[PDB]
Amino acid sequence: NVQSRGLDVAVRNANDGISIAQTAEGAMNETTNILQRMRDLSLQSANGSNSKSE
Amino acid sequence: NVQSRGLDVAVRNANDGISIAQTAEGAMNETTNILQRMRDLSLQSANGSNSKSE
Repeated sequence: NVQSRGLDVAVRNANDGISIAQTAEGAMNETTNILQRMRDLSLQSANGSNSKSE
Repeated sequence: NVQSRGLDVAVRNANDGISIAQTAEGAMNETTNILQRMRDLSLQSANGSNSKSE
C-alpha cells in the first residue's frame, strides 16, 4: 500500500516534469522561429544591391 | 473450587490484557496512516518542479 501510494505520487511527479519540459520546448519553438527570421534578414542585408539606408 | 474461581478471574485478566493490547493497536493504526501521508508529501516535495513556496 505504501508502494502503491508512492507510485501514484511518482506518476504525478513524472507528469509535472513532463509539463516543465513541455513549456520549455514550446518557448524554444519561438526562439527557433525568431532566429530563422534573423537569418533571412541577414542574407537579405548581405546583398550588394542594398545601400546603407536599407 | 479455588481453581475454578481462579480460572474465572484468569479469563478476566486475559480479557483485560486483550483490551489494552487492542486499544494500543488501534492507536498505532492511525500512526501508520499519518506516517504514510507524511511519506506521500515527502515524495511530492522531493520533485524538482516545486519551488520554495510549495
